Parts: sequence; structure tokens; C-alpha cells
Amino acid sequence: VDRSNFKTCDESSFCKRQRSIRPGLSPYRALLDTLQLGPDALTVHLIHEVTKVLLVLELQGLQKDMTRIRIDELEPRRPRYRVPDVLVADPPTARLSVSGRDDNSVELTVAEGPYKIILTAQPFRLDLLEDRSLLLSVNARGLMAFEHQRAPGAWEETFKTHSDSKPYGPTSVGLDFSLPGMEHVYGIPEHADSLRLKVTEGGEPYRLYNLDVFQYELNNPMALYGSVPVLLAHSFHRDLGIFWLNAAETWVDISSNTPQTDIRWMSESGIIDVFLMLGPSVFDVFRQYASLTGTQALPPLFSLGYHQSRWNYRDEADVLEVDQGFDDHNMPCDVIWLDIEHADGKRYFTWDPTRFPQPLNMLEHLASKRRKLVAIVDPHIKVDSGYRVHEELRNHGLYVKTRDGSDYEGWCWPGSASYPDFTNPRMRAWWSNMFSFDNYEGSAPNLYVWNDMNEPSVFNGPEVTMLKDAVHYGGWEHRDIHNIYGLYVHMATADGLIQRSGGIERPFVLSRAFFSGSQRFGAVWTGDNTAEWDHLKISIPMCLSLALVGLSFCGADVGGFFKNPEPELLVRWYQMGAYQPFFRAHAHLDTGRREPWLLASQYQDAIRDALFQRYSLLPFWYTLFYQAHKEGFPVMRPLWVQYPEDMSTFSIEDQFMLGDALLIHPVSDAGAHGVQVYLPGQEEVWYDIQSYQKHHGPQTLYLPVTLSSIPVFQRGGTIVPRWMRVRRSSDCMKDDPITLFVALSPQGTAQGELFLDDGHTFNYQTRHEFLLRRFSFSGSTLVSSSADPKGHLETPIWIERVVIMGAGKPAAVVLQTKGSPESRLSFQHDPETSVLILRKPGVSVASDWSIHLR
Amino acid sequence: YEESKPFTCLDGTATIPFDQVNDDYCDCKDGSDEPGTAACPNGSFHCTNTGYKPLYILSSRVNDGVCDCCDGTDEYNSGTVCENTCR
Ligand SMILES: [N-]=[N+]=Nc1ccc(NCCCCN[C@H]2C[C@](O)(CO)[C@@H](O)[C@H](O)[C@H]2O)c([N+](=O)[O-])c1
Ligand SMILES: [Ca+2]
Ligand SMILES: [Ca+2]
Repeated sequence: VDRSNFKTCDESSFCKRQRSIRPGLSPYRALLDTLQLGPDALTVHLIHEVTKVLLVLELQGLQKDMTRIRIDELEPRRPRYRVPDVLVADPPTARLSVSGRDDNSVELTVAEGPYKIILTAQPFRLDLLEDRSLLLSVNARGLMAFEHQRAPGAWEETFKTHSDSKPYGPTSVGLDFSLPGMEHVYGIPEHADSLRLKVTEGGEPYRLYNLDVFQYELNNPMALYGSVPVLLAHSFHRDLGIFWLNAAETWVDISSNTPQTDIRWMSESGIIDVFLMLGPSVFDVFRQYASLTGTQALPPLFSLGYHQSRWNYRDEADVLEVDQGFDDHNMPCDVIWLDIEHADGKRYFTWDPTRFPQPLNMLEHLASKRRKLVAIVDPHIKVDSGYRVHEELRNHGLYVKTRDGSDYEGWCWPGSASYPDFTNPRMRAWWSNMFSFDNYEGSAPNLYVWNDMNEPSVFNGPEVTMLKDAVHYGGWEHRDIHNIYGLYVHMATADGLIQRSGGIERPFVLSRAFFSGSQRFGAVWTGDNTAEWDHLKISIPMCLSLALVGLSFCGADVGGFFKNPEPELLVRWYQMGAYQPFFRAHAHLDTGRREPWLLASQYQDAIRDALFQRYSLLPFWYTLFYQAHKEGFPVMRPLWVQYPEDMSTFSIEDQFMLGDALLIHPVSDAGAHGVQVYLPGQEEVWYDIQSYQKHHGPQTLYLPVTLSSIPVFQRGGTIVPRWMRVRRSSDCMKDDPITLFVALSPQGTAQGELFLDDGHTFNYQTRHEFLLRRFSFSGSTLVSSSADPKGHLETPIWIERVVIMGAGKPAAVVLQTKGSPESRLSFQHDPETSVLILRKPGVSVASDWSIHLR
Repeated sequence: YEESKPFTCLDGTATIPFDQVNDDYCDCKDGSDEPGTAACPNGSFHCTNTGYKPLYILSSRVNDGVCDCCDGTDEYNSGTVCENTCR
């Protein structure tokens, strides 16, 4: 990357102003005479001691142990930006009470305890407590800064050749937070950086500004394509979260100091609007944040399969050759992707008239293999009087505008292009209607969508994005809205895929740019990575930092986007991607073709093995995503989420968990002969799912590997459902029987869940047509019961096999299910591995049943 | 009255009763007990395909909803009705 195109904090004039304010006595003070305790909030005036500017603090306790702090000007010349459409609801409030008061202090109790907020008047300060434990302090280092709107690089400012007219002058806001007891913080994606965030004191702050960084590099805090202003703090004793609800350019400083971490947020405009999520457990934080910005959209089953992509597949014949290549080489695949060369000169919603002349027939041939297709649709519209999309958007005034009232024009893939104003609800509705089968001619129900370049990328723009003084719906500047522009694209696209179906089909949309709330609209990926071993390694901490902030449907380009991976790296990347949520191979225009059958047989076989393991685990992946959708719990997890008291896990990022059942340590080094796998948990056992060898935790096990090894361990006490009949795509598999893998705890117990529905509609929600089963093992009995009785489903899926790890040989196996005579099952048992296989239970998955080992 | 005999896997790994032949569960390590279902990972399904060449397909493609035999016999209980195309 050429770093000179992108501002450092010093080159960002508001970052330079804010960051020059160093820790010290704050000039802000609360006028306790103005304090009012309102019906859902507390309001009190703040004043700058020197400027005498008057601010208003709106302090709120919220249900589910959360506090919200909002600060705005008392009498602004013009209203400041407050972020819309990100919060899924008005957060339910909890009542504040004054429980203490002196000359310089007011203590507030939230509802009836145990949470208390101490407002200090001079200097202005907030402390948050659970009883007498101090959880968090606000403005403890005096870094609060609120530039008031003055009379219309502090004003006019230039970077390279681009001039920001800056008609409103300095308006930046900033605020600090002190986390006593915390030494590990996480989150604020997206950065090609480690899971555990580094202190910024001697360098750049972490930057949050959706930007298109060409050939981005590793281990640095430059802003990448998406921004989620959510920071998580973990210690042995508690978990906390900070949600800084601002859409403008934001810099984040992190400092360490009895152990304590301080966090400072610095944003260019808008109000101060921050949520304090008090835990105490990390799953409490997940729930708290989920109640604010929603949960992960339930992906249609096919989108959890394998995606085959590149820039670019040539033509319909090429797409069909790729399709047939998967079947001829016995490799599963659900979706083939069409990048920008499938359209007419990068006019989106069109098809190249020579190379894609009959898209319906291409889509019909894919439907006959029960596979899907994804087409790219970017949000920049070619300036072209013959382009109907451009004419309609121009005629209806739905483009982003410059200050002089003309439509903004930049440069992108089709050359000169304009940018629809997706902050305008009328534009988003137009966009969604454009995906109807009549408007998007050539599309069909098995065609889904990829939104790229939606930061927005502008090739001739400052930092390769839109001018700060472009103008959006309701007069707001682009500097106000920048970081939710991509989310609005992702949202309008996803709604369009729903509406074109009459509200029945679940969408699938991959998006490059994102914000808080993007989890509600589909998937994201880490952009243009590189075919190198270190880029393979960094996919884990990048997707883990996205998982912690609610974006569970994450992945990285398998094989790397830039450059050509050596076959061994490609094999290891398939094994890595096979255990990450979003699983797509993608490649740059000038790379050699790397469809997985083009390699020598030894590499083909290891890739096929990784693809089979992924397809077998789809019932498990699907259930984890249903839990993500209902509860807000991440699918891919850091080990410290499952072992919060094991401080040796707080920084691990070459290992991760899927739910609570599977621990993954993929090989990520060329020519490796083994890996060091940390198996955590006291009194915890782990099963090598390839050899069935049981290992007790906690230990670091040295595990030898070959080209075909994917180090995966099942936790004792868990039950993992698999489809052992791998077919060519997931649609072919979704009525097939389930095999249950029971990993016995040392106490001889195990538990697990399973979600099932039709695989693609909202019927699970609108008609309660689904199954949520609970499987539980204790004593010597495996029992299937309903984990949600409201769910019923017509399905042929049955239980064809049970594999129990850690069991002795029984004398007899007996199955009982309601409505059937008591049955005896035959079994096989290996005394070396203590693996018990129950043959063909033959019971419907919708039925209660029990199996007893005598 | 006299009775019936059992089935022996073609690899010789086992002998099972004939009511476990094509019972939709894999009992032979070579897949030979399920020539008519999708139960074995290493099995094969024989397309007779009168009017064209006969063909073997993977067991995983029996009732996957995709027409693999030109005579359509691989899809007999999947919801996909295949037409004869051996012409
Ligand atoms: N500034 N100047 N103009 C430029 C800017 C960039 C540039 N190449 C950058 C390659 C990154 C593209 N990556 C995205 C776009 C896709 O490549 C195709 O839609 C997609 O495949 C991928 O996934 C996406 O992330 C060139 N150039 O080709 O000379 C000229
Ligand atoms: Ca059988
Ligand atoms: Ca078939």
C-alpha cells in the first residue's frame, strides 16, 4: 500500500486538535442547579470554564444493565447528526434515583440497584459502580472535547489535491473512559491487526473510516473497509463493552497504566452518544449489544456451503464448465460467482451481450444442479445517458450532490460514475425495487448479490473515497454519514432480495463495507488479502474481532486475492476456510486459475477432504447460526470467551472455537511437521476427531501433521450433529439423515442442540415451521427432546447413527420412542479408542426418543 | 418348511442378513450392501439406460434431486421427476 494517500492523525486536522489535548484537569463542569430527573432520563447542563459554551448531558440507565450517555450543545446554530437506523429499537429505560448529594457530587441509583452512577460536578466526571465496585469512569483523564459550531486546516483544508470546503468549521467531539482492572481490550474492526488490541501511545490511534486500501499490509492500525465502534474489555473478574454510536471519522486511542486500560474516542462531527454495557459476563455483553443493534441474520443454508469465485469467469460456458468440474472431481460446491466482468461495461444490473447472452438459461442449468449464483452489484452508477439506471436516478434527484447542487461525479470501474444517496429512504426503496424479477431482467430466485466498493470507493477521491463536503438527504454532509453508507447499500440490497420474492425468501448479500448493525443484513469478508502465509494467519484475529462485535458471518478470500499461492498454501487455506463462517475462494484478474481440481492429486485430495468436513458439519454450522440469530452469541469464538478465567488464552489467535463444542488449530506454516495445540479447561477432556484419542486439559499438546491434517478437537460434554452423506451441494443434503457425535464429559454427560427448517424461507418465523431439538446424555441414556415446542416441521430427516466417544462396551442397546414398540439396536465398539457406534436408530428427528445403554 | 440365506460383502469383511441389503444404512466397508440407495460413501448406482450406454454413478447422487441417469432411475423418491433422455 502507498501510505501517503491516507491521512495519519497528524494530517487529520480534527484528530490533531483532539489528540493534542493531553490528560489533565478538564475545563468542563456540571451545573447541578440545572439538574432535572426526567421521565426516562436525567438532564444536566455542562459548561466549558473558559469558552462558557453550554452543553447538555442526557444520562440514562437502561434495562439489561446498560447506561447511555449523550452530550449535545444546549443551543446549537444547526442540529448535530444523530445516527439513525442502526438501533433496532428505542432502548427500554430504567429509572434513576438520587441516592446521595453534596456540593460537588450526585449519586444516582439505577432502578433498585446494584448499579450506581456518581456524577461529579467539578471537574465533570462520571463513575459507574455495582454496589461499591468501581466498574468504569468517564472523563477521568480530562480528555473530553466538544467543538461547538462556530459562525459559518480547521476550516478550509486540503489533502493532496482535494480541498474540503468545510463550511461548518471545527465540530469534533471526543471523550475518554477508564477501565480499572482491565488489561485486554478487543474489537473496533476492521484492522489487519491482532485480536488483542495494542496500546497506541507511541504511534497512531486505531482509525475507523471505511476506506479502500490497495494491497493492505499486516500489523498496522490503518482504517480498512468497515468500522464497528465497539470495544470489549475482558479480565478474570468481569467483562465490559463500549459502543460509541457515531458515523463520522473516528480515531481510538488506547493506553495502559492497579492494572488499568484507558480508551479515548475522537470523532469529526455528530453528538457524543455512547453505550456502556456492564456485563458482567461476556455473554451478557453479547446480549446487551444485540438488544441495541440486533442479531445476525439467519443465513439461508446454501450460503454456509462452499463458494467458488474469481475475477472473472469468462462466460456462460465457463460457469457451466466450472459447475461440471466440481461434479467430475467429486467436490461439493453451492455457489459460483460472477464478478464485474459479467455486466455490460460495469453497468450493474446488466449482462454482457456476448459473453452472458442468456442469463435465465445459465441460472436454469445451475438450478438443475441445485446450485446458486452470486452476481456483483456495486453502488456506483456509470454516467451514461443510455444507462436506464443512471437516467432514472438522475431524473429523480436521488444522487449524492455537491454543494452547488449538481450530482457528484467520481471515477470508478466504469469510468466516470455517480453515487446514489443511500441515506435517502426513497433511494433505498428504489434500489430494493430494482431487484424485482421484472426490473433486474435476467435474474431468477437462485441469483444472489455481492455489494462491493461500498465505502464508497472513489478512485479519484480523497483517500479513494467521497469528498467530505458532498451533500446527502436532509442537508447532512458526507463527513456526517460516511461510516453507514455501506450498511445502507447492504440493507437496501437485502430488502430487495426479500421483496422480489413476496417477503418469503431469506436474502444472501455479501458486503465489503459495514457498520454496527450490519450483521442484520448478511455477510462480510476481509477484502483484498494476499496469497501469503501471514495473510492466512491473520484471518483468525480479523474474523474473531468481527465476531466479538456481532458480525458472525465473516471470512477471508481462500487462497488470497492478490498473487498466486503455492499449492501447499492453497491446501492450508482451504482447511482454514473450511472452519470459518463465510467460505469463498476468490482471486485477482491476473492470477492463474485455481479451481481446486487444477492441482496435483495429493493437493486435490486434501482440499476435497476439507470440503467434505465442511459439508458434513452444516447441521452444526446451521444451529450455531440459529443461536447467533436468536441470542446474539458469536459463531466463531476466541478461547477466552469459553475460558474467561484462563489468562493464558486472553491473546490466543492461532486457535479458535466454533460454539462451545469444537476447537480448531489449522496448520498455518509451510512445511510444518506438527502444531502446538493449547487444550484449555480444568477437569476438561478433548477428543481428537480424527483419531478419537482423548486428552485432558489444560495442556499444550504437540500434534504431528501431514498435508491432510486439520487439527480439530471436540469438547467433552458436547453433541455435534453431522450429515455423513456428502452430496454435490447443500440443497441435495437437506432431507438426509443425521449422525450424532457424543463426546462424553468425565462425568459421563453431554448436551447439544439442532435447528432445522426448510433451509431458505422466513417460515420458521412467520409460521413457526422449524425444529429445535435438545440432545442430552447422562447416566447411560441418550435422550432427544424439544428445546422449543412452538416449532413443528414436516421433514424426512431421521437419526441414522450415533457415535459416542469415551464409552465402554454395553451389553445391550435399547431405543424407545413414543408411538413405537421398544427396539433393540446393534452396535460396534472399539476397546482401544472407547468409541461406540449405534447402528441405524431409524427414528424421526421430530420425535422424542431415548436410547439406553445396558 | 425351509428358510433363506444371508448376504456376504464383496470385500469379505462381513456377512449380514438380506433385510440389511438396501435398507438405507451402510453395513459393508466396500458399499456393496446398498447398490440402490445413497447410504454408502463408496457405493455405486447402476443406470441401465436402455437406448443409450449404461452408466455407473456415485451413491451420493441417488435421490439428490439431480438427474444423473438418462433413464432417470437415480431419482425415484426425491421430488425431482426425471424424463428419459437416452435418445
Ligand atoms: N486508484 N486508481 N484506480 C485503481 C484502483 C484499484 C485497482 N486495482 C485494485 C484491485 C482491488 C479490487 N478489489 C475489489 C474489486 C474486484 O477486484 C472487482 O470487482 C473484486 O474482485 C474484489 O474482490 C474487490 O475487493 C486498479 N487497477 O486494476 O489498476 C486501479
Ligand atoms: Ca445396509
Ligand atoms: Ca441424481
